Amino acid sequence: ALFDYNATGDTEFDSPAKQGWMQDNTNNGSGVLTNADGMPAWLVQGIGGRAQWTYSLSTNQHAQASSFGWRMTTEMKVLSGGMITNYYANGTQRVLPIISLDSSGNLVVEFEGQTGRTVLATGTAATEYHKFELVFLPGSNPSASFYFDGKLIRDNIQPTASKQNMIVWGNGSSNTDGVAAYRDIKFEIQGDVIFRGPDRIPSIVASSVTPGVVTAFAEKRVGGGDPGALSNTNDIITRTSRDGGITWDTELNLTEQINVSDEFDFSDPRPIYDPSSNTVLVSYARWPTDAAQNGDRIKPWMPNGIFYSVYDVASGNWQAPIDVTDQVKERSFQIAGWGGSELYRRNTSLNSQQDWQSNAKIRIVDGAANQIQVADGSRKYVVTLSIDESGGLVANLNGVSAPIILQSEHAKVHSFHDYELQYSALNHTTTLFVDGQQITTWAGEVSQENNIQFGNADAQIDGRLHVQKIVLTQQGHNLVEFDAFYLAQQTPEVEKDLEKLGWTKIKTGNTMSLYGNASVNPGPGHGITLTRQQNISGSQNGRLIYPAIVLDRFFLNVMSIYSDDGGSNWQTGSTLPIPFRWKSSSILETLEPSEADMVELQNGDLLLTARLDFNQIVNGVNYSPRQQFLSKDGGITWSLLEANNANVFSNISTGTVDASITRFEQSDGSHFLLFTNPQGNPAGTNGRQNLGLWFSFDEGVTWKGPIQLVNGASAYSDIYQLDSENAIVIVETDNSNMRILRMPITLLKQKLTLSQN
Ligand SMILES: [Ca+2]
Ligand SMILES: [Ca+2]
Repeated sequence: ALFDYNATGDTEFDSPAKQGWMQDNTNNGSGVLTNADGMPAWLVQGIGGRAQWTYSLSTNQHAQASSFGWRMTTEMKVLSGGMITNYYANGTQRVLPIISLDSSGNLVVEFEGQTGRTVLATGTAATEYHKFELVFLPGSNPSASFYFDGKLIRDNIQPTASKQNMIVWGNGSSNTDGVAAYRDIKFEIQGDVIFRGPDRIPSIVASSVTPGVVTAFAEKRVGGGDPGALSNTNDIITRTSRDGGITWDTELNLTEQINVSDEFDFSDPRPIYDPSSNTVLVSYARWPTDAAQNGDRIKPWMPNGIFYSVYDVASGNWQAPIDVTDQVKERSFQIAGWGGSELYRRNTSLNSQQDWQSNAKIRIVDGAANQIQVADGSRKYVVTLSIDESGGLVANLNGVSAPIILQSEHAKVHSFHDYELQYSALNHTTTLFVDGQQITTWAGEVSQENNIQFGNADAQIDGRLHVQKIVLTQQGHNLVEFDAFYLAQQTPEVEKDLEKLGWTKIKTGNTMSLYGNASVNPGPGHGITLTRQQNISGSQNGRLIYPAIVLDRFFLNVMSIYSDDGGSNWQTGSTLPIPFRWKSSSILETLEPSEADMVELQNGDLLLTARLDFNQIVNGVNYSPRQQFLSKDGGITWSLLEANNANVFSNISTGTVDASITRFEQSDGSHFLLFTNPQGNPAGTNGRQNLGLWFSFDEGVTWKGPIQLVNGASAYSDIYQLDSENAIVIVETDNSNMRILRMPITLLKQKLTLSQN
């Protein structure tokens, strides 16, 4: 909440007594509107009496002040004298900087109960107007810092005693003369609640093109609780604030339109701000009101999906939501030949002296020895697909010795591709066609196998493959035809068990195979738009991107869902590489990266923070409750940042929670990242208390100590640069209520950059 005064120029209303303040003078002590050379302001005249303006707050207001903090900002001109007292006080302590001119005319500072005197300016600057800032950070061991003109003067100001309770400005001594023109005075009590519990899961972003427009989101949870409860209906909500986050328009439910009968639950509003059209693009997930992610009760045949809504910042209108599940929710039969070998065979009766046609739509997620095999009694044709240590798709054909680069662009390296095999009886050979691309021709080994076969061969070679369709035709008739895409999405009634459908499952060691994708969830915070992709291979500038959560069936992981199209068309990248281990038969041990956030780094690389959801230790190697991953290709594939997990943040909370990360861009040119997360009430604990904020000046290699932002409940949070000096912050606190913080990153940064001895 704000409390200020300012020189409007007009008569009647430029009086602090108009702008809500109180008069508190003693004889001769006067005030008056001055406008020196067009400089409108309130002149305080503490000649032979005190002239000072007060303002009185409520108990709850001071509590809020103690919980989330405050900041005081004064733009004034000290004309003469001393005991210029601009400060705040609550019934038990105050912070009192005394602004005055020394016998030598220089403007100087001194703090109550604090040894030392500091010259602010000298010469004729000493009577110039200046910016004066008092900044208070809540803590068990609190403090405040004082800034003069964006520089930091004193820090660690220990609060002293009083029983005075109010905000005050002017000359506070009756016996000490002081004269000053105040062009502006601002008092801000931090966290105004914008969204109330049990609504949860906020995110936020700001316009850079229309300075001041901020857009916040959360989940309207009617009944409270995570999506999937028969006892709730969750929707998405927003609030915009055209003034930096001071006031906010009415709460808008973007979803009720979409969910007529409240048959669905929506979740995870992940918006992205797009500078070219100057729009917010929010993406969020839908689930049926009775099943979702939790307990993995969500099935590929329920209404899980992803939808977006576009907000026109220029005219403040919203466009009805658009569904894009199709483009981003894969439907396929999936085979994970990790620590196992899994194969599906269909015995066929192909007349090998006559022609035949083979078609399979396959996608290689990772590894090798995933393969397709046609055998017509006499001979065998085998295409072994595998991914390079360079991240390229390669093909080993049978009998052949030389592998064939199949794809270089990482994006194509992990996308679907129609592999065709054309058999010519005539000259007794076949040819390979990857999406119209005639590759090679060859005559595989001789056998007595009359087969159509696919899967992962070696039990000692890990690979994973996803099938969508398989067909085999001879002389104008389809012998075999399997469409995973179609069945995946079918209700249990529709028979999809390969075995029962005709195939022979052949598997050694442990594997896992499933139909389609159970659900996609965009994620908690905000998304970005990439701008440093020019020297990155195959990525582009203007890419809209965000790390979504995929639930295959049982295990959760994260992938990118992006748009090089500006947003009309969407893509999907590979999943995070996780270390796996079978503790026993049918007992798998891996991580499950969930709530995730990314920042585009200076060189173009992508930096991701992900929360580790069910089990964080694999092979005795502990993974904190959080891990970082890096992508050097625009978010197509990632690589784990070994030993870049929770521990990277001193004093972070050992609990598992959602955090946030962003880029902060200084007008002067410099930049860095801002990172939010709770700390726990005592030294790095498992508790959602005292949200902190780390920075990183070296591009996420390291981070610098958590500066505390809150004293109390701190949960999910999201941060985004408001303007050149500010970062607005949105968190969950008491009873999950979501509060707003307007941080001055430019000033706070300084509490970390100085070296003293
Ligand atoms: Ca529900
Ligand atoms: Ca987040």
